[PDB]
Amino acid sequence: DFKLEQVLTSREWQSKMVSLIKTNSNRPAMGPLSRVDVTSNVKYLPNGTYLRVSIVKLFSDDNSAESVINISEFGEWDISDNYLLVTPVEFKDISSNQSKDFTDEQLQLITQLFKMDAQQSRRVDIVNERTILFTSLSHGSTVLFSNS
Amino acid sequence: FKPLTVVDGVAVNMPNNHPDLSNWLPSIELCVKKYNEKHTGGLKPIEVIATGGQNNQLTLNYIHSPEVSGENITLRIVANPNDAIKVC
Repeated sequence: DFKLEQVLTSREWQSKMVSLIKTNSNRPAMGPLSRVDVTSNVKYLPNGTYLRVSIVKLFSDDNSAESVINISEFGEWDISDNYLLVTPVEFKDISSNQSKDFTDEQLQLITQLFKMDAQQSRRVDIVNERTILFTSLSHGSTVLFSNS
Repeated sequence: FKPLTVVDGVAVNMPNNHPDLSNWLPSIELCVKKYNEKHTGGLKPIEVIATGGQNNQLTLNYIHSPEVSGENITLRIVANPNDAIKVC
């Protein structure tokens, strides 16, 4: 049954996600946000622990990242059938802001919202020998890939 | 997975037992075609996997062949379906 465990543990896993937000007119406590790029790297250890680092870039009008958040994570993980059950233990955020578009409170909110998605359990679907898909109960998903 | 649609000869799939994504389709068709313009031949996706819908949020996961699966990416649209067409 640990087939899924052999896949997650055999490799380090990486992803990119771009979120494009034209419902920006429905939340000013996120500010002038138009786009979010997230790059992530994760290893699931056979310990039952994982570690994750994510670079979040926030965009307003500039094709320049107005703000970059580095989120580092550690926690427990477990499997039940197709479901990967995570349990974060520490979330570290370090921010950099080279812009007046985004306030401290907006970056803090966006950090809390990425913390809310990182905490969730997810169905694991094997897409190919290098690729897996993670799906949340809220039907949001992410595709992860592995180099070697 | 189960089929939703096909666009430029790329299969757009969705999970088994997934909700009705048909209310998104024009936006999916457009966001796949606008992606293919940057991703020809070996860069062209072998499939796209859609998820989401619930709570005004669509997710498209682009799957490239396993030789070059380092190009795999998730595009998430945070727009109501009427806005979503303008986002791509």
